Amino acid sequence: RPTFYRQELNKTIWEVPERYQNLSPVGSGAYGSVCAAFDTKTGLRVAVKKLSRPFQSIIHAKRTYRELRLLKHMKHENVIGLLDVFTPARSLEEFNDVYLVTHLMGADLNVKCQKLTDDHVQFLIYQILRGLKYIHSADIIHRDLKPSNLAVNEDCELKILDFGLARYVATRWYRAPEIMLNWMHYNQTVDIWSVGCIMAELLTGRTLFPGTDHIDQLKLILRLVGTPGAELLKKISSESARNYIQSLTQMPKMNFANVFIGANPLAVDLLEKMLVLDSDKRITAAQALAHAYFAQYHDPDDEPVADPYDQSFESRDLLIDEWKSLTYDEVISFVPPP
Ligand SMILES: Cc1ccc(C(=O)NC2CC2)cc1NC(=O)c1ccc(-c2ccccc2Cl)s1
Repeated sequence: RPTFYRQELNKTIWEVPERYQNLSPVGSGAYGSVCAAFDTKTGLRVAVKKLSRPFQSIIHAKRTYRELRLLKHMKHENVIGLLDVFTPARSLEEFNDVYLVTHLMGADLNVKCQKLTDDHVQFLIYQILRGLKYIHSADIIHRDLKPSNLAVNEDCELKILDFGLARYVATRWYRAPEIMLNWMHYNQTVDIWSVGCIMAELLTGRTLFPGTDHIDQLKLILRLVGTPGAELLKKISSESARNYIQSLTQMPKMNFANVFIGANPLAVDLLEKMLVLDSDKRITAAQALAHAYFAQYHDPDDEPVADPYDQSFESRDLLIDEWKSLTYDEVISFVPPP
């Protein structure tokens, strides 16, 4: 067992191995606070997250297990990877805290100075889609993809954070309209809608759909893509969602070439394919990687998929101590990457 040391950060005690030095709070992460740290074993700058009350509720205990299982499985260059997982607990009976360690990277994609050049956008979006192809192949979706959960280093290398966890006092600028309207006729291309929103913002320097509330958000989306057509309306099972759509003014679809003036025509074409209201017609991550916009980056021989991922726990209703014991087993069996 390594030697641990205690300190107070964010009005709570952090107890970590001596290996992690100079803990500095860098704000909140998903379900916990994150500290930047120096890993003395590897010489790498890392992000250490202390999960908040991981086993103090059934929802928390199951999400703790969900997150650790996800992190232990996902092994891809454009997907955040688990460098370490630890607990100061010496036994299952004392197991109450979970800490997770990943690369820090340095910044996220989220005040703005300027637009990004076309090659910079190609590289960033390519990396996002390459990471999404991998995540989606494990039957995992982000569901809350946005600039703040895209971690980038000084060389513009990118890793997706906080996927597989999500399922009106906040802006939902990158959310697919089908998740917002609870249709709930949706698939993995909800993340492709978010990619489209991000790409558009990187190219123009402006938020594509900066809705002031849930109502205004949909209004801005429909102003660009047009109101749902007859083919799409037929596929909506929800009476509540269908009623909402009809109550809105009929908007024509805008030609994106007139919205993204001066942009690479191939970027405009890809945006048209990503920002389709009908999720059955929206481009997939794998299809988007093959689009001519990424000709300089695309390599079909190096866009890997995930190994089969056992997610059967998702259907289970277990007690807090059962989720805790399963999580503990995962912590003790963890093998760090080379
Ligand atoms: C430490 C950690 C643990 C789990 C997950 C995660 O993605 N979990 C779900 C997949 C299952 C992400 C992180 N990293 C982080 O949360 C951060 C890395 C870099 C961060 C950062 C901090 C400050 C400023 C900019 C950045 Cl990118 S935050």
